Amino acid sequence: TKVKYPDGFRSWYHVKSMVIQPGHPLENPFGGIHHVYANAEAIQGLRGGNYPDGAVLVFDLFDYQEDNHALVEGKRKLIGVMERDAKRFSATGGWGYEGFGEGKPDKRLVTDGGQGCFGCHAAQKESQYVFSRLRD
Amino acid sequence: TKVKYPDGFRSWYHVKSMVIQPGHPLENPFGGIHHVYANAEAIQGLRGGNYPDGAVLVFDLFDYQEDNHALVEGKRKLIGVMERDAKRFSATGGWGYEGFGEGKPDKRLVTDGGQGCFGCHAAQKESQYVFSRLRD
Ligand code: HEC
Ligand code: HEC
Ligand SMILES: [Zn+2]
Repeated sequence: TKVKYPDGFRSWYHVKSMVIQPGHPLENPFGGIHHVYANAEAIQGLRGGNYPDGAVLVFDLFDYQEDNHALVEGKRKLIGVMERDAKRFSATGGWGYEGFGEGKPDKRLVTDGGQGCFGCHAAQKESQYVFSRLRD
Repeated sequence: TKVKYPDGFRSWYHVKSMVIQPGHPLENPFGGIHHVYANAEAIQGLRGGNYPDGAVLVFDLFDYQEDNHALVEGKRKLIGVMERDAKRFSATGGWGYEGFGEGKPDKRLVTDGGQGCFGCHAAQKESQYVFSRLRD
């Protein structure tokens, strides 16, 4: 019933990035610069296949410092993790949702079995609960 | 003596990102959101190891759009490419410098043998002419 810490995700495919600045609706808790990573199984779904069990997507969130009109990556704030298991995570549409504070495996952030995460990602049911799109 | 287009670089290790906004000294021509990628040979050099011939670093530069206190990736502006060959690129410190407009292999940008690129990167001689640092 727990999402596994995605060891080695920094070596995975970089899907996209985005900056969430103060005033954004997602500033608490997702403000900063984030990078989306996908393991090989998640790439199958992002390409237009079905997401296989074992697909993992990671939302890697950094603080940033605005320094002379550059936004410079600071410390890692958290990672968000979506782990595909149609049976084990059936209550949240077949994705397990977890956060890790500072990307550390012992700093679990989700306290409601991922119902809040799922509530927002449910808007993307037609794209299998995933917002990010593959770009070249 | 030409730098090879770095085919498949989007599958490589994501080193770091930064956002360069108007007012920054580098806004022309490096304004936007950029992502740095490294092949396996360049990871050896970045890790504190030495850079083998065949190491490639890519500077992947996107225009960005402001969207309600988010900065969202737009069109690719260009890629910058550094290819390691201590002997073939000896005139520019053992790295070959090339730019590809919109990341297209047909739009090579560098006209002066990479002397302009090298003039800026030469400040980083002590880190083998590479600015980027590995992070977690
Ligand atoms: C809306 C109010 C959100 C809530 C609550 C959560 N997430 Fe989210 N997530 C959201 C958006 C708009 C995006 C896309 C960002 C982009 O760069 O386009 C995301 C993305 C993710 C990802 C990457 C995969 C994807 O769907 O694009 C993951 C792994 C992710 N989110 C996990 C996650 C977890 C674990 C949450 C509860 C702690 C969570 N999200 C809440 C919007 C929203
Ligand atoms: C100073 C005025 C620069 C000139 C001219 C060029 N580059 Fe550059 N480059 C610069 C900085 C400050 C950085 C680091 C950015 C960051 O996020 O930290 C870079 C980075 C690169 C990279 C990535 C590898 C590295 O050294 O970090 C590449 C592949 C790169 N630059 C290529 C490149 C080429 C091909 C240029 C001439 C067309 C060039 N750069 C000019 C600063 C400057
Ligand atoms: Zn506003």
